[PDB]
Parts: sequence; C-alpha cells; structure tokens
Amino acid sequence: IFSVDKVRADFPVLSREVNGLPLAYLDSAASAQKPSQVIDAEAEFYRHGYAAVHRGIHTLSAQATEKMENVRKRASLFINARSAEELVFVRGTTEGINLVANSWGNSNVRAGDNIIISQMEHHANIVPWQMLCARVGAELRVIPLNPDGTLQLETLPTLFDEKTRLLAITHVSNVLGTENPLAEMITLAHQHGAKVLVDGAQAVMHHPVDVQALDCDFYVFSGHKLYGPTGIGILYVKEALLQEMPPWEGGGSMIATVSLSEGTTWTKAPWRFEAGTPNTGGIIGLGAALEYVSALGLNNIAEYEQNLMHYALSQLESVPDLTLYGPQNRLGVIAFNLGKHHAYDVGSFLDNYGIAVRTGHHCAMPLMAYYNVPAMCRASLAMYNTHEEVDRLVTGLQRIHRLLG
Amino acid sequence: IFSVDKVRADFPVLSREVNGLPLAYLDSAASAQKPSQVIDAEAEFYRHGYAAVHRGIHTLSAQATEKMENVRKRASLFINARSAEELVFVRGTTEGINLVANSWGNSNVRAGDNIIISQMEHHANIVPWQMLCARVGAELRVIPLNPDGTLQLETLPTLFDEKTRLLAITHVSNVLGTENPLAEMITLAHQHGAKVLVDGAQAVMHHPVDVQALDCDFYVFSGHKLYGPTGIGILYVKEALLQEMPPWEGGGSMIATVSLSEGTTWTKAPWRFEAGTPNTGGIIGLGAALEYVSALGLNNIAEYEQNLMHYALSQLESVPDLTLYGPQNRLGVIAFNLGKHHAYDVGSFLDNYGIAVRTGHHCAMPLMAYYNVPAMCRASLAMYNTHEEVDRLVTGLQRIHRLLG
Repeated sequence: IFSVDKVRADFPVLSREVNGLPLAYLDSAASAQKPSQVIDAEAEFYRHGYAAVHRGIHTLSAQATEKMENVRKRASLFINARSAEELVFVRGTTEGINLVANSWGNSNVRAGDNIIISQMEHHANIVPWQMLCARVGAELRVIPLNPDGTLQLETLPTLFDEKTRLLAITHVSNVLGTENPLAEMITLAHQHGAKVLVDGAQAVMHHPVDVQALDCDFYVFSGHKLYGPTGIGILYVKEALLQEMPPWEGGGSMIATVSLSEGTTWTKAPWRFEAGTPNTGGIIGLGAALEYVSALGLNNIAEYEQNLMHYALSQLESVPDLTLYGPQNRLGVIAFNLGKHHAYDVGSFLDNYGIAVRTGHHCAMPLMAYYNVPAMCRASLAMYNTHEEVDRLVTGLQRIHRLLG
Repeated sequence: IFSVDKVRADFPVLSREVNGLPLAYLDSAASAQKPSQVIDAEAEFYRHGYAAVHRGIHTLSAQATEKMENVRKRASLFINARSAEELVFVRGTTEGINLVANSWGNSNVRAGDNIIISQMEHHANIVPWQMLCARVGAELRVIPLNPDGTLQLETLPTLFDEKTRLLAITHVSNVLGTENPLAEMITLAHQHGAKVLVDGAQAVMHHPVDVQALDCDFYVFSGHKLYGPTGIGILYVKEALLQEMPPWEGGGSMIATVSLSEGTTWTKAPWRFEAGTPNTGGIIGLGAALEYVSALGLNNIAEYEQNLMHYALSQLESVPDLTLYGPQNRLGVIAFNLGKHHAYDVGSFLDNYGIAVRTGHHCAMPLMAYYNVPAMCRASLAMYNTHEEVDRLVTGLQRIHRLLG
C-alpha cells in the first residue's frame, strides 16, 4: 500500500529544476530531503510556542520542556529501546561516536587493549577510535574485506581475544550498501566480554531496527538522513552502561549542584550528557520526521525501495564499461565507476543532465584504497525516487560513454 | 529611528495568549523569540535548496556549501573578526567553551598552573574549567564579588601571577546585568602572558561587539539568544591560536587523509574543528538573524533598550519589599525577590497573569550563594518589549504583595 505519487507530493524540493531540467535527486545517502510536514512542524513551534526548555516556571517553557521529552520517548519506541532514558540527544552520528569514544572509551580501554573496526567504516567510526588508541595506548584491529564488498568473517577468530574491549561496526555501509550480520557478530563479541557499537546512520531509514533484538550496547543515527532536520541525532546506550558513564561536555543542565569550594556533582543520565540549551527546534522536527516515516511504515518503504533497486541494477547492465562495487543484495546505495573516466567528470556530466549524485571517497578512504580506486560514484535510492529517474540515470550514463568514448 | 510597533510585528509568538491573557514575554535572557524573517529563512532553504554541503559535484550541494560559508563570513563581520576563518561553528556557547577547554586547555595548562574565573560566571564558564583542572592538575582561582554585583577588581594583583594560563570572564552577566571592564582586564591578563576567553552569550544582542578592539583570544555566543535558531553558536579564536590547536571531535570533513596503516592527518582551521554534517539549517537561520539585527542597528536597539530599562527600574520603586540584585547601570536583565516569598511562587503568580519570567538559580549557583539566596526572579528586557509590559509586571508584583501579604 505504497504510492510514490502521494509521497513525492510532500517534498517540495523535488518539483525543482536544475540546469533547466527536472531535478533527479539521487544523493539522499549524503542527506535526505524533508517533507513539508517536517519543515512546518519546526516552523510552527518557532511561531506559536517557542520558549527555553529546562522546565521553567512559566507556561511556554514548561510546554516546550514536555514536547522535547515526548520526542525522546517517541524515538525510544522507533528503535525499540527499553526506555526513553536510554537515548541521548546529539548533533549527529559523528558527535555520538565521539561521546562514547571519550566518556566510555577513556575509562574502559587501558593501554594494551584492542578495538576492532571494519574496513568499510565511515570516517566517523574510525578517527574517533584512532584518537582513543593514541592517548590510551591501545591497539586498533581491522576486519578485512572480500572483493564483493562483504566482511571477511573467517578472520574474526584471530582478531577477537581476551583483551578486545570494543567492536565498532556499521549496520549498513554508506557506499557499498552492504548490510552486516550484526546479530551473530554481537553474540561472538559478547562471549569475549567486549561491547559493541553499531553505526546505523544508513540503516534507520531502510527498514525497522530493534536495538533490543540486536542487543547492541551502543547505537547511533543522524536525523538529517532520516528525512529530518540537521543538527540533531540519537545516541542509544544500554541503561546499565549509561549510568556508569562519566560526563563528556560540562556546563548547565547537566549538573546537580555547582560549588566553587565543594566541587560539582552531576545529574543522572541521559540529561547528564546534555549540557547547555538543546536544539529544541531540531528535536521538534525530528519528532515530525519520526512520525511521518512511521505513518508509511518502514516495511512498506523497505519494499518499494528493494523493488526500485532490483529494477535499477538490471537496467544498469545495458551500460557498457560500468563497474559496480559491493554485493548483489545491496541496500539503498549504488557505487560505480564509468570505464576509466574520473568519477568527478562522470558526476559532472550527470549534474548537467539534472541528476544529483555524489563523487569522491564518500568519507571512506580505507574502502577506496581496498579497490585501488581514488573515488567512485554513488547514486542513492530513497522512497521518493522513481523508475523514470532510474532510466534518466542509465541513459545519461550511456550518453557520457558515447561522448567521452 | 526605532519603532517597537514595527518590530513586534515580525514576531508572531508575541500575539499569543497564555491563561487567556496577552503574553508578556520577559524571559528573552533564557532564549529570545525569533522574527518571521529568521523562521522562513530556514524553512525556505529546506523547501527549495536543501542538499548536503561539503562541496559536492552537483548543484544544490555546491550552492548550499557556498551559502554556509557566506554566513560564516557575515558573522565574522558582525563581531568584527579579522577573517572569517577565525570563526568556528558550534552548537552554542556551552560547546564552544568545552572545545577550548579541551583542544587548547589540555595542551597549554600543565599541573601547577592556575586559571581565573569570576564568581558571577554562568555554569558553562565554570564546570568546563573545573574539569580541565581535575585532569591536568591545575589550580582554579575566582575573582570575588562586591555587594552591588560588580567584580572586586582590587583583588586582581593577588590572583594574576606568572603561572596564570588563562582568564575566563563573562562580557555581561545573565543575572545581574553587569557588564565587566573587559578591555582593561584583557590588557592586564596579557601582561602576564595569560590568554582571555570572553563569554558574550549575553552581550552580543545588547550592543555592538568588536573582538579586535577588545583583543580577546576567545569569544563565544549562542544564536538562540540572538533572535536566531537553536543548535547553532559561534566560537571566535585568534587565527594565530586556532592554527596551533589540535582537533577535539574526530570524523569526516575535518580530515585531510585517513589511512589505517599510515595514520590520519587533519585539515586546517576552522574546518578542522567542524566534524561531520553541519547544522546547515541552523546556520542559514543564524545568517537571517544576523542580517535582521543589523538592519535595525545594534546602536538603535541599544538605545531603546537602555531607555526601557531606566523606565522599568524607576517604576519598580513603587513595589514594596522588592529587593534588586546588581548595579544601577544594569544591562538587559533584572534580578529580584519579593519580600520573603519564594521566587518559585512569585513567578508562579506572574505566569498566571500572563507574564513570562525565570525563577531559580539561572545556572549560576555560586552567585546565588554569594547572596545567601536559594534563587531569584529574572525579568529580561529585549527590543520587542514595551512599557506597558513593564507596568503589567510592576502591577502584578504589587498584587502578589497585597495577596500573599
């Protein structure tokens, strides 16, 4: 019961033009567009009920404070967290991982320990860890890759030992579209007493996610890629763990009491990790996005997308010299290169045709180096994308071939 | 050439009602309301030209990337920074101070050094420093206060020695309304080779600020209090200093190259300190706010406000048992208490009258303890506030007196 027509109707940005031609936005993987329900949801808040949160004595203040917490609660349901107090608000996935890397990392990883990451990880789930290791004096281990864009799981036994503190894996790759066997991996990581942090910035909007079912200890995703506003993300941490974690950022709202002579005492999670004035407007907008996606049902969306993907792939076969990267059972994104032509030019011609695509390393250099490629193209397929747009890509891609030879 | 009528016309939130009566929003100090120019400025961006920044190959992407940087540039002019590359985007003042406390603090303050802060500092310019001292092993020194809400400057000579690394002062208090002699203080702090970080979250919207004229090494303010959107602030750092500072948060966009075997190299300031996807929408909105305030001219606003303040003060004399806190030459806020009645109740009755005011410690406990008061009231006067609203406060305040006796 899904209708691309009814959906695309909510995104005003889609009826725009570029270079005089209709815009074919195939870069939702970099950041998704927002429906007018999400846009107005925030705007209205600013126009009719804006006030400082932090539970104030006056009305608007107390009302805003409540709306904010309802969003936290609603989001806990979305990923199916056990309780709303297991969710911390962050700017995005990047900040989320940095919070963990510091708060939890600095106090659980001693010199001599090792952390495991995959080779397909986005820079946000790499650098924060390299830094932790730099100062704590720990070892960083990487799960190699197979040619088809899948993790070489057979190497797991020789990476997971007694001194393995944490496993930071991506739920779904942002380039290959690969979806990793989280469940299984988490189990194995737990049998060694290691914690697991899943980076689901790419998973949250392609199908349902149950943090309880997975039993991951940390989960993060960004709102701007979930058809929502920028500057707001969600960090989920198991209550058991969160309570033990020390504050990262310090300031107002996250303290219980501040004394220049007695010292300062912190408040309790999650508020302990939310210092200063919130991104109230972004949160309100995130709620709108959450509610909107639920209205269509992740399963219905998951279906229309998987269908449009099969179409897209088969169609891309008629393009000569096209080289794809990743598994056949890919999700959301398509990584490719045209013959020996620099991705920068292929994307440049495509833009001229009114088609949006990303070209570069996609903040995933280690993965580019695995393929000896300096960069590739990445077309993204989202719920608001149509078959016609797929053809438009295929065609212009063949055109670029016949032209540049 | 200022007209409260023309101005209040731009803020839709002001024509709202609370408890059936017209809203008299006197809490702009906690967070200011936004004019429809700022609200739509962001909304339009989301509707017509939204895309991921980070300079992409496609059009919308490259356009958004440019708009973002124009805002950075425009903001550099607003505080009169020497160059736009001296401004880093942050969530707000709180995050800004935390960035400095970490990036600069961890590498310039050795055990045995001391940092000086005032006793009127907001918790955001206290806790971050207490933490630095905790781990680095440095001493924290406080500039005492005078009964009239002013710094006891005579104590400066005995606080500033050879081992004084930094001075973190507030440009204008958020409770007392005091404006400190920054210029002079900065000079003296520099003669000892100490750096100065000014917290102008309360100054930026009451009158012009020239970071060059002051010669401060760090300056921070939050956009949500400058009639702008939430989740976006500005951290100014002297180019000379910024270039030397090491990254705090790690992830994409802030790297030059990432190699799992070669290590990772950073990009250059300010982008080095801006990891992950920006708050593009908040930035766009910040630009709108910046441009709007400039249209009215900080000097014109500074005048209408200082005038409304003198009115307010004289009028508050007719209120029996009223106790004010702070200097006569106060700026923007009014801290007070009614007889022996808890601020919570005074504010509660005022809310019932359709008047918004803050009650509590205002994230400034050390200051409350100086007055042996557990909390006080704080009415804020902004450009959109009128004389009538002042009377409404005075009257209801006398009413609360005659009622609770």
